[PDB]
Amino acid sequence: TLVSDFKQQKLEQEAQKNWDLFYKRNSTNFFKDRHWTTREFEELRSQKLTMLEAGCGVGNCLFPLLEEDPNIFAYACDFSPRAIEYVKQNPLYDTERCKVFQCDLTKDDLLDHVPPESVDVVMLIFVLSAVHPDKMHLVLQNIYKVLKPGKSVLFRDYGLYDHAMLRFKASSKLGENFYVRQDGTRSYFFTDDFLAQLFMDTGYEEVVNEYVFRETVNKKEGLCVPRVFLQSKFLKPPK
Amino acid sequence: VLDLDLFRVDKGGDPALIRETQEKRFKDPGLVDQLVKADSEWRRCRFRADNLNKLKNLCSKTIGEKMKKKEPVDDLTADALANLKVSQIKKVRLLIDEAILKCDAERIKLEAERFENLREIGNLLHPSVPISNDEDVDNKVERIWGDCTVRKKYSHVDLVVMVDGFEGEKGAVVAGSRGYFLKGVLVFLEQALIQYALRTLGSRGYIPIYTPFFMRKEVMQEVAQLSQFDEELYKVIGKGSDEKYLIATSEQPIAALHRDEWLRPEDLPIKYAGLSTCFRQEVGSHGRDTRGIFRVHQFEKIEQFVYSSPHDNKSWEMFEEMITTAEEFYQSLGIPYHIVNIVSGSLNHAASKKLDLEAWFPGSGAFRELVSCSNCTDYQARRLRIRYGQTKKMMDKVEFVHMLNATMCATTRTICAILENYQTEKGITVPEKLKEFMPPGLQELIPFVKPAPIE
Amino acid sequence: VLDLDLFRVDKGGDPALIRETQEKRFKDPGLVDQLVKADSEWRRCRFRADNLNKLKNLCSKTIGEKMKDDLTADALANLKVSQIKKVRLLIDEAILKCDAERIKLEAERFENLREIGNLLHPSVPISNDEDVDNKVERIWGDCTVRKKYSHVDLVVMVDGFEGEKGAVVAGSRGYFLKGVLVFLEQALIQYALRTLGSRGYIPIYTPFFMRKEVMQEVAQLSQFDEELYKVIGKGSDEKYLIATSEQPIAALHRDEWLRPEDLPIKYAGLSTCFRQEVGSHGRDTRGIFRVHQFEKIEQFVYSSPHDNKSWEMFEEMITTAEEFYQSLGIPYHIVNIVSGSLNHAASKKLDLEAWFPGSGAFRELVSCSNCTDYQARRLRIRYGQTKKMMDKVEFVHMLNATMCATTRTICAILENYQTEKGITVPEKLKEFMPPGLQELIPFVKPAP
RNA sequence: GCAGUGGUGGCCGAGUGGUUAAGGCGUCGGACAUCCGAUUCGCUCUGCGAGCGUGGGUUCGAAUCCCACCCACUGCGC
RNA sequence: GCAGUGGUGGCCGAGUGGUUAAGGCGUCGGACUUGAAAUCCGAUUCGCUCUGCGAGCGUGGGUUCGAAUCCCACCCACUGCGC
Ligand SMILES: Nc1ncnc2c1ncn2[C@@H]1O[C@H](CSCC[C@H](N)C(=O)O)[C@@H](O)[C@H]1O
Ligand SMILES: [Mg+2]
Ligand SMILES: [Mg+2]
Ligand SMILES: [Mg+2]
Ligand SMILES: [Mg+2]
Ligand SMILES: [Mg+2]
Ligand SMILES: [Mg+2]
Repeated sequence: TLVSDFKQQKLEQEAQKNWDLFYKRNSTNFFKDRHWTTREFEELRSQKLTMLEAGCGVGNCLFPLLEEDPNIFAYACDFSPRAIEYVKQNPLYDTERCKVFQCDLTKDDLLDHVPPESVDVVMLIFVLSAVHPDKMHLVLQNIYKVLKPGKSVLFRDYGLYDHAMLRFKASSKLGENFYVRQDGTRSYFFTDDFLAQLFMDTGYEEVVNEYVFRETVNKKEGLCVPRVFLQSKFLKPPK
Repeated sequence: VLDLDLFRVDKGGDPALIRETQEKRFKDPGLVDQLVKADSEWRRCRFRADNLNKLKNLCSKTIGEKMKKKEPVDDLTADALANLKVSQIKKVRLLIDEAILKCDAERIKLEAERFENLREIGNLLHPSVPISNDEDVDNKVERIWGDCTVRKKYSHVDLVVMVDGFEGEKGAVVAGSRGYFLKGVLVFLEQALIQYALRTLGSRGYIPIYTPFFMRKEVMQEVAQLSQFDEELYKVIGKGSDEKYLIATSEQPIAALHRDEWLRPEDLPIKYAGLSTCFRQEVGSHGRDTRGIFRVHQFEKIEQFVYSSPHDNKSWEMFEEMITTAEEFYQSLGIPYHIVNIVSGSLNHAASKKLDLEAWFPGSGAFRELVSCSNCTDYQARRLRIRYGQTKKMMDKVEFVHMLNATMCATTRTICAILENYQTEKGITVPEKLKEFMPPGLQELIPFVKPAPIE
Repeated sequence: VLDLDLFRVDKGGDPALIRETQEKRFKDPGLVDQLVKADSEWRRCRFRADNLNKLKNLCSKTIGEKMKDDLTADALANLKVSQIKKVRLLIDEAILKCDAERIKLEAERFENLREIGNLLHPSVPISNDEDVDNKVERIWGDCTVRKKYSHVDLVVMVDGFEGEKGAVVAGSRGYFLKGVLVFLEQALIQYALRTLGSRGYIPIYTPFFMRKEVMQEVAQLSQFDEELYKVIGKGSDEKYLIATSEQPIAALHRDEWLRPEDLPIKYAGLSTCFRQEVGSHGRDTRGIFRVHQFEKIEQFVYSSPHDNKSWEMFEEMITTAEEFYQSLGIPYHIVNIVSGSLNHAASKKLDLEAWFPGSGAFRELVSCSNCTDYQARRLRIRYGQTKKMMDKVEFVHMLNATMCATTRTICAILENYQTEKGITVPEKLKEFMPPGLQELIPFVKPAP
């Protein structure tokens, strides 16, 4: 049935290694820059807005919004050293606007690099699906302490019944809505209820949490397919 | 052989399960423990040999660089060697050579020992196998077809002579114990059986294939067992010397047909109807009704052979399909039989399960095995390196195909069954499905032309 | 082996004919003189041994009667028993020496005799170069037409041949035959067996290996080293794989007295043959043309040695083969093989060589041979059932002829029936082919 | 594969340490459906020699007693 | 069976004593792109204590610090012979 229970333990203990070898084999050429960020969230629109990018990758999510709006300071978090080195070697990088640092969002703590209750917006774009479902609230609590008590957290990631979930063969299933790719990285497909009751258990307040529907079409192969991402915004209670 | 990672417990393995299986087969446990210790030692020896090879490589690279930059004249590191004259690095290379040689001897010994322990551990058992060691008592009868209690006058040992189709004494003069000439009406009947079986299997989608009868030793080792390869196979010798062995079944060359290949999953259920002459050296007589042409040294056999996908329980559905094909063959021939599930202690090492079709011999009053259908899973494909996909994945290990085989028709034994079941007082009635393939005049009856040797 | 009375002027023989035949076969005429000297010495040795044995038996009879070397029975009875034992010791020494000499002479004579060939039939072309002097006797069909592919490409185009994997499994020349070509080979066997069975032949499936003590009597020394595989059992037996089913069929009646009434005894041998020599002579000899293992259907006849009946049967056998190949539509010519390229047993040989239009050559498909009593007297297969007093026995005549070697006949069929879309099935094999293969064997691969 | 008994002539059958391998039954020929003769190999042929599964041994002497192998049959293994 | 030339990865095909076994072709998965893809990014022999190191160029050996490259044997092909 599911993947061997021994193998799932090897996947959990080698999560950082699997992401590091991904950046080794694929360099910065796999993912593409996300220019839809500023438009999608009512924040990030056009003073000194300090931001934390949890799971920054090689950029692709902060460099666009950072060359767009020129009064944003950014913290960058990633547990893979290769991704950090790629972010630093980017020609668009300057220390006066970015502060990149490695931090395993489940084991390490964010206060060792960012000041408490300082960040006004933190982004979770396709980062939480790579974390084991039983260590996600760890990440939510780790980022709960650096958020300004009126600030918020922005989240887009895979949702239930997306096509990518359906392409996976049965030999790639770790559990309910929990799969693994050929390269070792994993994918959890969230539901609105699961994410809601995962954010509520760590002290957040739901604002918007609803699915976003798209489609993928390759004209040459004439392939058009449905896609289901879950977008949301949670807010830290004022008082 | 089994997958070595089934014994590594640091991987996802479990040698306790191999111990349980080795007990259920009534073989020697503790072979598993010898294997585990030999393998755990071989892994450390391999680590050490790789490290010695790395040091030798690094010495050679440094020497080459010193030479091409025109130089004036084992905790080693890259920078450490970069500070030595060429003569000193060669002095180090000599120590590396000695260590490498002794480690290589130790590693070859450990490899041979681990392998001779591994080749004597049997395949995992299907949970349907009856756990036992008494074949006569616990062999489970699954199905019965026809009337398996009727009695008739003559046994095949008399019937082959009353039709004048058998020459035993002259055969033993020509070939020796058990040699025989088949002649007259029984050559036509054997050919009719071959035509009928090939046509049936071809209509089912099997590819008829006529195999070579000499297999080389290098290839026969990978498809045979120790005991068989030792005392059951004839050895052929030409001019020179001679490593060739007469095949004991067509399943052996057909298994080596896709040897060392990456088979596309599409077209994976390849079905082969092998046709060859088989040469078996063991012929023991347990009474009179096992003589004649029943147990002989040479005979033609038609075999089913299927390479299958290892996923989705497909090889077990294929197993049922193959036994059903043989069943329908013998039902169209009108021969009564029962199906028996063989006990754990009687399976060979490769089989996870084995079914046998045992035909009722009314003139002998016995059940005799005609068909033998086995599912050997990936035990042999792993040895022959017959991979299931064309592409190897990034991290996953290679998967192997399952290989099933099943006798369709051994001609001598089936002739004996037909003779015993179709005898009348005037001759042998020809089965309705074989009348197409018989000559005119031999399409209704094979007449008795000699008296019974017992009478 | 020839009758030893042919070399004895005392009997109604003479070795001059044997010398002239050894010359016609372009063999050594000097073997005959060595044989004659060995035989003339052996007769003396045998006479002396018989006289010594006679004296020994008389000594024993005298001792036995009394208990209950010019020595007459009377001159021996007037002695004590100890004296007779001394005489017996003398006789034993003499007998030992004489038996040593006689065994040496017998071995020498049989060595020189197994290398002298059968007498020749006056029709045999006397020459040594086969390619110019082989007398073509009759033509059938169109032996000049030419077509596109040779069999080496056709067996692959129909997907019925696996040479590379066969050479991995079995080695040089090993092969798998698959698919449509297995059905075609089986159809050929069925058609040949029914053709021969309608003519009065008895089908016979033979053992594939033979004890060495029996194989010596049907084969030559050249064959064992050069062409016979050796089978090894357990405990290290001495069996050989047969090179042709004529060898076991010949030994089927060894040491028998056949009734003259049943003598045209005709057998249709069916077996697998194993040859070691597969040497190649270009591309058109590759494929399944010269292989180590192939099925063959044979004609074997035991005949009366009287009234020219053996030669009438010889003509009948070659006519049976010719009709088989005319009904298949294979063009051929019949060739009278020259005396230089005859085996020792044959007194005349006719080959049927078929035209290969894709290869542009004649290839031998049938070989018909009349060995007269060469092998019958070595196997002791005797003509009459009763022996006359003071009259030597006569042995039967033995003839063998290939009916169909299946691989070569498949090659000839493929080359002669190829079209642009596949191979047309010969009209006579359609009833023995599976449905779907009764009009055309389709091409499914490109030509290499 | 081992552990029990076996192996006679064209066939079957006697055969005991001293045969003409008896008797039959075939078959061939001759005499007229009976009778007679012949009916393994060799030789310098009207007699001698050899051959009793095949080889050897013991004995003056072996078809006969001993052994090995081969092939059967009866039980085991498989 | 001789007396010549040859044998590279799933396939083709480079390879020059210091490869990363090039380039293709085939196959297989991953895709998060709002500037989505009539495509992009990769993987693709074996082994080990796996971000690396080791082995592997028909198979075995030799020479060399170092060989897929040079030598030998065997095996299997092709070209000429014997048969
Ligand atoms: N538990 C964890 N702690 C910190 N980073 C993690 C993490 N789990 C996964 N990641 C990082 O999250 C990244 C997801 S790839 C997505 C990158 C980014 N969201 C973008 O839009 O480009 C990976 O690079 C991985 O390194
Ligand atoms: Mg007898
Ligand atoms: Mg008598
Ligand atoms: Mg004897
Ligand atoms: Mg290649
Ligand atoms: Mg490449
Ligand atoms: Mg090599």
